[PDB]
This record gives sequence, C-alpha cells and structure tokens, in this order.
Amino acid sequence: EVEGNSQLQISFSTALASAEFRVQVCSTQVHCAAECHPPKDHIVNYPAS
Amino acid sequence: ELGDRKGKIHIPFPLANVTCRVPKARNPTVTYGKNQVIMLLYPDHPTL
Repeated sequence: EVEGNSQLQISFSTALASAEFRVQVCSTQVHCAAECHPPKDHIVNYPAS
Repeated sequence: ELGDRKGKIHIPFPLANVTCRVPKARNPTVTYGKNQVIMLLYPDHPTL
C-alpha cells in the first residue's frame, strides 16, 4: 500500500555477493545496491530458485 | 469297475485378500555435516 511521501520495507533472496538489482514498484523502476555476506551454514534443509 | 466317473463338492475356508497392520522401524540418530549425512541404525529385526 502507497500514499504519498513515505517508505516501504521488503524482504529479498539472492545468491550473489555483489547484487545490483532493479525493483519494479507499481509501474516505475528503482536501482538497489547491495553487498550481501555468506551464511553460517553450507548445507540447507529447504530448496530455492 | 469304474473309469473316470467322479463327483464334486464345494469346500469351506477360501483365500481372500485382506488388510494387515504392521509396524515401522524406529528413527535413527541423524547428524548433519558438510554435504554429508550420518545415520546410526539400530535394527530390532532385518530392516532394508
């Protein structure tokens, strides 16, 4: 939900360490800069994309 | 004084498919590692 001059918090999943991705909110796009770090576990108990 | 002269009678207790309640092997002691799984199997009877 949007109104006017505000902000929004979103949860995202990625595999890359250096992630430069575009998020399409409604009909307009925004560039996101992220420097993701490795997790504590090497083997996981659920599948992913 | 007889060739193949014979009679026939219906017999009790026929074979019929039913359902049987069995059991299940007990879960083993599972420990995870780097791309490997360790299982401590304790079978009471021959388990596959």
